[PDB]
Amino acid sequence: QGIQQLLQAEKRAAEKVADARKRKARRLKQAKEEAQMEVDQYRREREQEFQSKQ
Amino acid sequence: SLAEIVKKDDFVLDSEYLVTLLVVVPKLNHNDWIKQYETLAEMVVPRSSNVLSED
Amino acid sequence: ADVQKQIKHMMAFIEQEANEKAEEIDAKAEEEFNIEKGRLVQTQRLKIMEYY
Repeated sequence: QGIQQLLQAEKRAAEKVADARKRKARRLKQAKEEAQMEVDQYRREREQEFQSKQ
Repeated sequence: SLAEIVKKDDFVLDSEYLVTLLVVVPKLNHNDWIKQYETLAEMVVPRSSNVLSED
Repeated sequence: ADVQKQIKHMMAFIEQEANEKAEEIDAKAEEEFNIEKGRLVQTQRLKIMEYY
């Protein structure tokens, strides 16, 4: 009726809150692994500093 | 007190976006309230008017 | 027709809250996700400069 359908229409927004946690759980980690793979520029800096040391 | 008129189907659970209020209307203004229960304020449920117990 | 008119506006108010309750947490945290990552690049930069 109306009372049972309004709890399923609130359940559509209940998955809008779980998608709001899904957008902050991966983006905190997919960018942090990009902040840990940035050491390849630092390994390039140690390799470039081994050229001027040579 | 409402210790004997309680019913689990008379209120809306998961009250994050809804609320069930026990309203009392007189017998002479029952028809005047039935045409005004949905127009008392904005975002009012216009079909949830259900007389549980009467005096 | 006034019964289904107010019942159709209730779904509009559910989506109007979805414009704020599904976008503000994805904008404030994601701008803080860059502010936490931009300071994270400066964390290992002084660590890679101190070895250099």
